[PDB]
Amino acid sequence: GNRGVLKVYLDYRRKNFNFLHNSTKMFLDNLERVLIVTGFPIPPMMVAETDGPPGALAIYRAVEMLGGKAEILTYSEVEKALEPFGVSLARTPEPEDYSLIISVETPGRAADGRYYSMSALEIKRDPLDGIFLKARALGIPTIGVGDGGNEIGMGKIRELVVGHVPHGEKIASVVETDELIVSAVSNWGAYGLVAQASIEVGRNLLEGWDERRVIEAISSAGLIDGVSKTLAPSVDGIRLMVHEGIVELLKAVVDEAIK
Ligand SMILES: [Zn+2]
Ligand SMILES: [Zn+2]
Ligand SMILES: [Zn+2]
Ligand SMILES: [Zn+2]
Ligand SMILES: [Zn+2]
Ligand SMILES: [Zn+2]
Ligand SMILES: [Zn+2]
Ligand SMILES: [Zn+2]
Repeated sequence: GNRGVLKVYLDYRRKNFNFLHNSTKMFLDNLERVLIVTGFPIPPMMVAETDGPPGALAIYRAVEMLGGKAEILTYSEVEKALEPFGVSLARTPEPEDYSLIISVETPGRAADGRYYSMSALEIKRDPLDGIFLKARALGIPTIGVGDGGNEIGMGKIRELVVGHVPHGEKIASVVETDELIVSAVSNWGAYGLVAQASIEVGRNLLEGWDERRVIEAISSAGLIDGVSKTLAPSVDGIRLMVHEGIVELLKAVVDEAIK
């Protein structure tokens, strides 16, 4: 129940009614070698959180089911966490190397060049948005998912963030992405991408996704809850039940269309 981002969605979707469909389409048309990027350090521990990795993983799993290849660029602690899922890690990634670069909950620099958390605490850690500024310049397909306004891709709608989101002027990221997905919780944004791509392809790419398994797993591995900054199996302060609810609802929707 976060009011600012809810208002940014109404504004955004209102003028870009088809962002999810356009996003899903760019995705489906550039599967050859997809670089997926996640990991949001949380001040002051600067430890990544549970929002982002789950979604990146679902996209990765989906990219492979479709026949493409995916690698993940993220932080150390997330690699450990995502380790049980046998995910290919990116090694000295170069934009030129991919056909598409996605971002699920990743700090995007602000207008002042620095990085900030929803609480405007500066993030001090090596950035991961650079490759996006480069991807953009080269014209490589780029997609970004966020739920607050300080994530890579949110630069596409800074006016909206600055207007409805607390600390906006300072927090808002200037990094833009070709397509942008905004959702209450980024993971859910990635799941939407997968559900939309499922309807488009006629296969439910989300069938089998175990929300609970993944949250608990990565929470044990060390990834924290962004709001409680604790080690609870939750993402952005919402507990597993609601999250499973949304994933099960997305699955239902995918089927309804496919079948
Ligand atoms: Zn407005
Ligand atoms: Zn280059
Ligand atoms: Zn505040
Ligand atoms: Zn966020
Ligand atoms: Zn989040
Ligand atoms: Zn279509
Ligand atoms: Zn968060
Ligand atoms: Zn259920």
